Parts: sequence; C-alpha cells; structure tokens
Amino acid sequence: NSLPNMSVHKLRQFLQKHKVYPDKHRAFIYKQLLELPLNVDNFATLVQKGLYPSFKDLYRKYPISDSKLYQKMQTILSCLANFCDLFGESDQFIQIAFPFVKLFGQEELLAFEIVLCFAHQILQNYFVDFPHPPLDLLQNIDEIIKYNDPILHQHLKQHNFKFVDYIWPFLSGFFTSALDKESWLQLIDYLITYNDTPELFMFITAAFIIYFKHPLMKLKSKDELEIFISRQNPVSVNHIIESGFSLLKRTPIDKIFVKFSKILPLSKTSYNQFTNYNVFNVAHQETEAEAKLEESKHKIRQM
Amino acid sequence: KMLETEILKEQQMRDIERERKLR
Amino acid sequence: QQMKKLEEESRKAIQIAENSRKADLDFIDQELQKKRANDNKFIASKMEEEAILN
Amino acid sequence: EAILNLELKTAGRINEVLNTKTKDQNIQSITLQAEIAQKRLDMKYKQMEQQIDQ
Amino acid sequence: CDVINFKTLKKGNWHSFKLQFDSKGATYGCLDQAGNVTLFYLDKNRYTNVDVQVDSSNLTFIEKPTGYLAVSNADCSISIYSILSGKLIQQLKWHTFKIKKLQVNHMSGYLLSVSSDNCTIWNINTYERRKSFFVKNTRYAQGCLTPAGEHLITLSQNGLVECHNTDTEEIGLKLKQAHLDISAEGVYIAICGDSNYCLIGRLDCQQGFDFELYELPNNIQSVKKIKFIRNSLLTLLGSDEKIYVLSAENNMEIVLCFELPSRKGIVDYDLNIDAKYLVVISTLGEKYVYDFHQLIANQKKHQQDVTFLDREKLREFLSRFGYFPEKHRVVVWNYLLKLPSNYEAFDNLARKGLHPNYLNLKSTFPIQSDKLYYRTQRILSCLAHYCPVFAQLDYMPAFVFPFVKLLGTNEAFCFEVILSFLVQWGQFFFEFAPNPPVSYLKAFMELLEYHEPQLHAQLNQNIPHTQLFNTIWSSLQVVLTDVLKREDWLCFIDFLVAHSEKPDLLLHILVAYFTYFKRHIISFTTGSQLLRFFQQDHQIRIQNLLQDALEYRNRTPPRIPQAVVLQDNLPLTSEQYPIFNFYPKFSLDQHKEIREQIIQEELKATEKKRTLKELNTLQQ
Amino acid sequence: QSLTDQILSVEQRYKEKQENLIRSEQIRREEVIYNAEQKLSRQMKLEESIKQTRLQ
Amino acid sequence: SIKQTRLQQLNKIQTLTRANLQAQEELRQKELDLLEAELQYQQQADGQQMQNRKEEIQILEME
Amino acid sequence: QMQNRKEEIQILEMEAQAAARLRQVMELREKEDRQRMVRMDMDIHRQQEEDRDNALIQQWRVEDTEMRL
Amino acid sequence: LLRKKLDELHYTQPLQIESAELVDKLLNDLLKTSEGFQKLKNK
Amino acid sequence: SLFNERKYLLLRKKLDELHYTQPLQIESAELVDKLLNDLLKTSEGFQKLKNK
Amino acid sequence: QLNDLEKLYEEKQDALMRHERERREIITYEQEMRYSKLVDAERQV
Repeated sequence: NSLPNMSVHKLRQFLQKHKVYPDKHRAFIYKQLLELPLNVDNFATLVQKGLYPSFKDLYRKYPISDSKLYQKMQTILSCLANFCDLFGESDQFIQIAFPFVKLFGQEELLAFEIVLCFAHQILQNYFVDFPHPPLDLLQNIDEIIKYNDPILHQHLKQHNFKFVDYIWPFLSGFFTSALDKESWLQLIDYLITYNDTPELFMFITAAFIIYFKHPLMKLKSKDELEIFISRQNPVSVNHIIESGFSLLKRTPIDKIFVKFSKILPLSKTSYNQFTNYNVFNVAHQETEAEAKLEESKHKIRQM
Repeated sequence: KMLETEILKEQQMRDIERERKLR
Repeated sequence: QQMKKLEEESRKAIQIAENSRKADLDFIDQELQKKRANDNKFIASKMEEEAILN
Repeated sequence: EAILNLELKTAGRINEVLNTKTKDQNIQSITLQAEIAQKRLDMKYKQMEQQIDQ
Repeated sequence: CDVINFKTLKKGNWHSFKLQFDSKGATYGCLDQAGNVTLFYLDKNRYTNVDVQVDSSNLTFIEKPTGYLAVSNADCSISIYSILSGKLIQQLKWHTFKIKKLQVNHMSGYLLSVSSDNCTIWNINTYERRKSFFVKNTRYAQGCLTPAGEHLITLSQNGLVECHNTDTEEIGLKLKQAHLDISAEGVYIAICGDSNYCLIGRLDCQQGFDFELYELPNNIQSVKKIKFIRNSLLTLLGSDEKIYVLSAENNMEIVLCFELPSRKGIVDYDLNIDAKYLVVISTLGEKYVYDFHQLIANQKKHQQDVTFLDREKLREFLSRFGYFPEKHRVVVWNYLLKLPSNYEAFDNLARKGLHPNYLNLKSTFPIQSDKLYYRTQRILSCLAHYCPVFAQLDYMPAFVFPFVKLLGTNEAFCFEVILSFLVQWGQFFFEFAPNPPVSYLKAFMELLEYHEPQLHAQLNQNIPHTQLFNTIWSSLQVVLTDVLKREDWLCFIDFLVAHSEKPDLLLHILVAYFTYFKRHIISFTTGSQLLRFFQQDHQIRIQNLLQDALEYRNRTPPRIPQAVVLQDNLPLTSEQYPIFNFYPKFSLDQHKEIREQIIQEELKATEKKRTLKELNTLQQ
Repeated sequence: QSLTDQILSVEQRYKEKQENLIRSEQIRREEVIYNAEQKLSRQMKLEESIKQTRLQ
Repeated sequence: SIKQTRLQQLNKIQTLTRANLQAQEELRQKELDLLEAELQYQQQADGQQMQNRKEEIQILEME
Repeated sequence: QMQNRKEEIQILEMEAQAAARLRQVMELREKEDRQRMVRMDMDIHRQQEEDRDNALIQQWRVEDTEMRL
Repeated sequence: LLRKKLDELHYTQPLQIESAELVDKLLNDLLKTSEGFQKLKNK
Repeated sequence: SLFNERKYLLLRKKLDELHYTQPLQIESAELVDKLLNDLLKTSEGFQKLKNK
Repeated sequence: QLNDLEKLYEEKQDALMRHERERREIITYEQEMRYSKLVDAERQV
C-alpha cells in the first residue's frame, strides 16, 4: 500500500474532472491526498480503553442494525470519544464518525484517522463552542456571501433570516446532513485537496446558498426554511463544488472573518487532540436500560 | 462543582448496589 | 493627564470588578453546592433499611 | 503625549501579562482540585471492588 | 381583556407588532415581523386568518367593502391588496424612498403618501396621482391630512412646519423620529417623537405653525406611537412601553394608563373607530383587546378619591384548430407556462436510488403496463421527493398518470408542468392533507354556487357536503380524464394553459361541467351517482363550455372570499425549484370543542374512580 | 483601521445573535424530544393501574 | 468632516452596541428560560404524585 | 478653526475611550451571556440525573415487590 | 401621591396606591442611602 | 418565561437578608437586582467617598 | 465627548424603576403567605 509513486499533483486535476475514486478503492487515493499519520501505537491504545455512555446514535436517537456498522462503529466512536471528549458527545462531530464508518469503517483505522485528520484540517473552526454549532462560521459565511452577491443578504436580513436560519443545513448542522448518500458522495474525498482553504467547505456552503438565491429570495417567512431545508436536497453537488472552488481562487483572505490555521496534523510520535473543544462543558448518551427493564421485572413479579 | 456532585451522586449507586447485592 | 488616569482606569474601571464578580461566582457556586448537598442527602439516605430488615 | 503613550502602552502590555498569568495560575489551582477529586475515585474504587466481592 | 394570538390563528411566523383598524369597524389588520400583513374581518365573523404577501411598514385602510387595503412595501410601492377575496387588485408602484406616512381621508377619499422628498395625493377610486408636493430639500419627516376637509401639513427634517390647503414657521425639534396625528374634528395637531413632548398646535392654526411643547408627565421620555382617541383624548405610547391617555381640555389630566402586568409592555396600538374598543399589542405580539371606555372609567374612577407562438395567437389557435399535436407541445406549453427548463433540478430528483413510498402502485392503479406505471412512478416519486406531502396523499398518481401518459413523453417537462399544476393551479390541494382539501374545496364549491346558484343550492340540499367534496376532489385529482373524456379532455388543458395567466380557471372549468349539465345534476343524491355520471360519455361541446367558463371568470367582481384565492406562482425558479407551502395544520374548530369536552369527562371520571378507590386502602 | 476595529465590534455583535440563534434551536429541539421522554412518566402512571390491579 | 464622520461612526456604533447588548440581555435570557421553565415547572407533576405513592405503598405494606 | 478644533479634538480623544473600554466591555458581556448559556447545559446534565431518580423509583418498587415475593 | 417620590427619584413604572407600606422603606433608603454621599462629595 | 423565577428566588432571598419587610400586591419580581446594587453601590460609593 | 454616557448606567437606575415591580412579587413570600396563614388560621377562634 505505502508506495506513493503517483503524485498528488496528478490527482489534483484528476479529482476534479474524473471525480475521485472507485467506491471500493478510494481508501488508497484518499489517504494519500489527506495525509494520515499512521504508525503502530495510538490506535491500539484508543481501542484498548473504551466506549460508551455518550453513545446517542446507538439505540437512543439512532439505531444500527448491520454488524459492520454496529459492532464496528462502536470502535470508531469509542476511539474518537476517548481521544477527545468532544467527539464523544458533540452532535456535529458525532455525525462525521457516523458516515466515516458507514462509508469506510472496514477500514476501521482509516475511518478513525480520517475523522481525526479531517477534524484537524476542517473542523478546527466547526466547533467554536459546544453544545453550540460553529457560530463563527455562520458569520464567516455571511461574510463570504456578502462578497459573493450581497443582494441575497439584504433580502434575507430584511425579513429576519439571520444566522443559522438558512446556513445550518450544510454548515452548522454538519456537511453531510443536507446532502444525500450518493450525492455528497463522500465529499470528503472530493474536497480533500481543498482542505487547505478556509475551508473550501465554507465557499461551498456559501455555494449552497447564493446559487440557491433563486429559491432563497422567495423566503418571506422562516416557516419556509423548514420547508426548504428538511428535504436535504443535494441539488447538484458537482456544480456547487465547482463554483465553490472558483470562489476560492477569486476570494482573497481579506474577505474572510475566521482564520483557519495551516494544519497538517501529522506526527509519527503523536496525534493531535482537537483543542478547540469546551472541555468543561462535556463528559456527561445515558442508555439506562434498566429504566425500562424494571417495568418488565415489576410486571413479572406482579404477574 | 459538577465533579464533586457527580461523584457523590455516583456513590448513591453504591448504596443501591448494596441493596441489589443483598437480594 | 487624563490619559494616564485612563490607563490607570483599567484598574480604576475596576479590576476588582473581576474580583467581585469572581467572588460572587466562587460564592454562588458554594451556595449552590450546599443546595445540591441537601437534595443529594435527601436521596442518599432514603433507602435500604427495609431491604436489610427484609 | 508621545512619551506618555509609550508608558501607557507599556503598562498595558504589563497588565496583559499580569492579568492573564494571575488567572492562569488560579485555574491551575481549581483544575488540580477538580482533577484530584476525580483521581481519588479511582484510588477508592480499587477497594470498592474488593468490598463488592464481600 | 380579550386576547388575540395569531400563532394559533394560522400558526406561522408572526410576533405581530403593529395594529391597524378600519373606519367601518368590521375591518381590522396587523403588520407582522416579516412585513407580512394579516387582515381580519367581521360580518361573517370568520377568523379569516389569511395574510397579505407584502414587506410593509404601513397598512392603511381603504373603504372598499373588502378593503384591498393600501400597503406600503419595503420597495416603497403601495399594494392595494386584500385577504378577504385576496387579490392584489392594484400594484400602485410609484414612490421611492420609504413611505412613512400613509393615510386616507375617507371623508371624500383622498390618499396621502409621504416620502421624504414628496408628499403625494392619490385618488382612491383609480389611485391616480393628483398632486405632488415635491419640495427640494424638505426631507419631510412627516405630514398628515387634516380630516376636516382638507389640509396637508408639512413637517420638515429640520423641524420646520407649514400647511398646505388642498386647494393650493416651526416646532424647532430636529427629531429623527417624528409621529403626527390629527384630531377627529381636525382642530388639533399633535406631534411626538424622539423628545419628551406632546407638541400641540391647533388647526385652528391660531399658532400659525407654532406648537406648544408640553412635556409629558413623568414616564414619557419620548414616544413610540401617537393617536387621537374617541373625542378629545390623545393617547401616547411611551418609550416606557406604557400607554397614557390624556385629555386636551385639561392638558394632561391623564385619564388612563394600564397595561396588564408590566412584564408585557406595549409595542404599538390602534383604536377601532368604535372607540369603545382599543387594542394594544404587547412586545411579545399579544393583542390586548379591550373596552376602552370601561378601562378609562375603571382606572380613573378607582383612583378618583385617592389623596403560431404568442399567447394571443395561441388562444385563437387552440380554439380554432383545436388542441395541439405532440411534436410541438413542449414549445407551446413551455411558453405558456413560463417553464424554466430547470433540467438540472429535475435530473437530480430523478437519480438518487430507491423511492419506497410508491413501489407499489398497481394496487390502486392496476394498469397492466410495466413501463407506463413505471413512468408514473418516476414522476410521482420525483414529486414526492421534491415535496413528501405528495405521498400522504398518495392519491397523486390520479393525475400524475394522465399527464405522464401525455406530456410525460417529456419527463422534465411533465414534472415542471406538474409543479405548475400544483404550484399555481391546485394551490389549496394540500391544505387538509392527508385528507381531502375541503375548505380549500370550499373555494371550489362556492365557485359552483357562483357560476350557478341553483345547482349548488340543490347539491347541498341533495348530497350531504362531505361526499360532494370527495366527488369533486376525485374529479380534481385527475382531472377531467375521467370526467368528460379520456382523450378529448385535452381541450380544457390547452385552454387552461392558454389562460395560464388565470389560475382560477382550474376551478372555473371543473365548475363549468357541473354547470353544463344543470338540471341533469339536480336529481342526484350521492357521490357514487355523480362520480359515474360526470364520467359518462355525454356529448360535450367543450369548446363552448370552456370558452363560456372563461367568460364566467371574467364576469364577476374580485370581492369573493374564495377560501384560497389563487396567485400567479407559475414561473418557476432556476437551478432549484421554488419552495412552496404545500402544507396543512389548520383548524375546523367544532370537533375540538367536542374533543375537549370529551377529554374533560374522561379525566374527571378517571380521577373520581381513582379517588373512590380510597376503598382500596380500606379493603386491602 | 478605525473602521477595521469598528468592524470587528460590529462583527462581534452579530455573533451575539448567533448565540441566541443557536439557543433557539438547541434548546427547542432538546426540549421537545425530552418532552417526548416525559411520556415515560405516563408509563410510570401505568404502575398505579398495575398496583391497583394487584390490589383489586 | 472626517473627524465628524469617524466620530459619528464611533458614536453610533458604540451607542448601538451598548443599546443592543441591553436589548439582547432581555432576549438572550429568554432564549433559555422560555422553554426550560416549562420543563422543570411541569415536572412538578412527578413530585406531586409522591403522595399517591405514599398511600399505595402503605396499602400494600399493610396488605 | 484652531478654536473649534479644541472641541473636535477632545471629543475624538474621548470617543476613542468609549471604544477603548467597549473593547473590554463586549468581551465581558459576551462572557456573561455565554456563561448563562453554559449553566443551562450543565443544568441539563443534572436533569439527566433527575430522570435517573425516576428510574430508581421504579427499581425501588420492584425490589419492594421481589423482596416480598 | 407616593408616585411623586418615585418621579423625583425618576424611578419610572405605572404605580399602585395600595403600595405605601413598602415604598416607605425603600425609597427612604434611596433618598437617604447614606446622605453623607451627597455631603461627602461636597466635602 | 420563568427566568424571572430564577431571580424571584435570588432576589426575594437576598432582599430579605438585609431584613426588609415586604407588604404589597403581586407582580413578577426579577428586578431589585439593580436596587440592591444601587443602594449597595451608593452605600459603597459613600464608603469610598468617606474613605476619600 | 461623553464616551462614558452609556453602559455603566445599565447597572444603575433600573434599580427602583424595576424594583417597583419587585416590590410587588417578593412580597407574596412574607405577606400573602402570612395573609392566608393568619386568616385561614382564623379557624383558631
């Protein structure tokens, strides 16, 4: 596997015109492009200690039926959760692990490391606070949008469409939430070279707005955001990603409120903890199976 | 505050466990 | 002159507001810890004798 | 005023350090207290398990 | 304290904040946060929770019986627009710069609209502009009409004041905000704004354009709203969010101030012409509706002792040639329907994977064609993917089929055509989802009455409402492919599309078939008879009937409260399709009055029994 | 530069709305789903019906 | 004019920032309590039934 | 102009102080709003435990019954 | 007529009459707090 | 909604520690927060002026 | 000039403008709660 004869430079154009991968072989395209600092040490540590009380997407708000997703996603969440507590509880960080195992995971290590690398390069400002979604990026997107056709905002603000309201489906609600399975289509394999942006996902989020001004300019009431949003309509993706990219080239950093660091989270001796995490407001989920088991037992004894 | 809380709250389990162990 | 009183004002604009608000935070935190202890005590002691008697 | 702004930017930089280092040390103290409160659990729980057996 | 809350009375984005009331007293309204306006009417005394799609700052009442009230929008245009019968009967676009003062002297009819550069007078019956007081650098802060008949009073940005008699000095306050009102008799002018004054001049201008700077008592620092009340009282809403009613005779002698617990202060207010009721709206959007006389009397007395192509060519073509063949149909309809050919939006509805809600269709539509039912599944599924309410309501294949069969040789076209069908034509079709769009169909049923009020009179007499709604809906669910003819129906669609400018015709045409048969409907008592009857292959003569229905549409005033009044939602957006409100959540009231009484009985009975089983303590 | 600084203050007051806007969803959604969890208390009412059944 | 311009920008930016923090104080606290209030308030209903528990338990203790 | 200037100069110099402290003030008020938001989130953690208490109540009734049965 | 003390103190609110029994403590606390406050600034 | 209760608590609680009697009609008490502060600040301002 | 014309004030005058309603509710706690206690206790004729 570790024979990197093909330059990522060849891939930079390939990835745009021929898209990115065989669904069953992308693992060896993706990691070459993202950079996963793999070694023999930490994952084993994270695997050995582990789980559990924070796991809301496992028989609480979400089920898992497939053992490649059950027994296995337990490892990715366990790792990420105990690597950094923020992943363990945060909703928008939980949602990255969810598809990384669904999409990879078999591939246990990679789904995990891929999540961490992604978190370090993209999700660095996707936190801002917690329970909160990234408030700062809801603002950073209005700044990029004002640059990229400000009339939309004048109109949205005029009718009290503020932050979150029309941004969150893709930004703050996590970037996979508003797109379908085969439509965001492992966007992470697609924006892997544009993680080196503030983020290109910001430009893209803006691109899921603006280019959507035709219907967004029809919003008069917030009632309509729910109508608009719950469809989780991917639209194109492809031409949104492309307009996002061209926006990068023509958008100087001067137009960007939130700064993103040059993160290349690689170490052969260490793995970086996500640091922007409100440690104080985490590590509280529940499961509490006995809450209901006792009714069964009560009835048995009463019976 | 929350840690000392959580701890003293956690140890109420140990008292519950004492009852469960008893039966 | 007022510029100097004004730089001094960071202390006279009351650094001690920090100390005061902090004191209020340290204080209220303890006040609420006591309220917690009370509610926790209600629960912590309400048990067990029947089971051990039985 | 050129001179006084020198002095009162310098005082400002000094206060940056004083206020943030004072707070840093105050949180180190609270932090250890809370962390120790966590570590004592694990110190106790070793015996809790032994006690649970009997 | 009568309280109106619109969050239940049409739950939506409200937080109502500015109240307005009419001079007939049966017409009401309010400006909500979005700039949307909700009107209300008495006479039927129906809640009429229907809005006006504006982005306004000012609702001004019009004496027209159904209002079509004048609304100053964010783009400074004036919409003459109701909810009763809906209909934006006139878009009186003219002004630029926010119209700040919009008012009408209904003594004769005379609309004043004040922008900072130009105060204009409009004549209501045509809304023509008759006079333009465009004055260089006035930067009118405000101005109003003196109802007496008639004066326009000018108040400049710089605090200067002058009057303009309609047949052709100062305050001195450089207010940023200024609010003016004039007494009913037209004898006082009262001005308030950023400063703490009840600035009184007389109109009756014994003062010229001079005003008395009466400082308001105590609590007023500045005001938010001014209104003359009942007789000679003046009411102000202070910046303290409290309302003070003062008596000009005694200057202040405040007669009233009372807002319910002060935790809910007042954002704005207005008086019903029948001054007995004043409604004030809280900062939380609560309308406190109350007897005003009673309230003044209460606080004042209580405290008393204290010390070819082209639509026109096509209309004739599709009438004289009749219909139109397939190889060219997409051109004619894309034109008539203003379709975007938003092929990217459509194609991405089509390819995601499995669509589980309609896998399935042969059980309701057992057409033995495994490629045609498939075509129906594909469009139908795209539509539900687009808007899932369409599967709730999984009846949709009822019309998706005849159109996919026809027009749906071209899928992108058919899909967009259908959105036009649901977006502008069938606007009420989803409002009682998942059930038949009954009230909604009341627009239709009333239309049956409007075209022939003998027929509808007998239909209600003979078929007991609910089933007729189901009968009509199933006809509107397809539409006339079952009714009239399987193939010759088409004339009505080419007709409706030629007349895509007139969405009301979807309903005028199904009406028209009822009105075609007349006496042959009258003897029927059930939907099973009418359904099959209308589906009988009777000879029609649709070229007469369609074209007569077009006239029927064009033969009535826009005063009809046809439940859902249709608007032109025909052009669709590019890239992605328009967001559209294909959703219910409306009240029918009566069955909840009933459920409510039932639940109270169920629970008091449960408690009496649980309570009675104190016997259990005594027994066990 | 004054504008840049004025701008930073203006930008921060928008963030202030973002905190309120986030709460407008975070509060509301967790609150309704854990109103749904209060029906588990209704299913605690269940036990009174059961105990009464045992008594009767 | 530059000074007045800068001064007005600061005057109103500073005035409104502060006026807004005050308007928002009302609104931000409401963002939490408007709903949390009902959750904790209505949950008194559980505390209320402790009385029924007292009686049933004693019925059963004595049975 | 040197005379009117005195007023213009003193006002910008103080207006600058409005900003000098507003920069400190916004950070302080933002802190307060934020801490009030945190307090909820931590209260919610306690509310999870409130639900645990009801689970304990059912457990207690079960034991009363199983111990007696 | 207790209103008047509040008005001079400028403590704006709609008032009760029907309120003596507490205005009488708390506003005297305001009028006098430490009156020496007014006198000390002069001193 | 009931934020006010968080402070009705806090404020009835603290005004009574200063031994005030409270004989009136009832209307949402989340407000003395600043009067306690104003009397206290005036009293403190006073002490500070006294010290000065 | 008055760069200090605002903010510090937000922790001032509300005092009693607002204590006036405080004056009505933190009262139930001592007087109504007392009112009905002493009046329902009228039973102790």
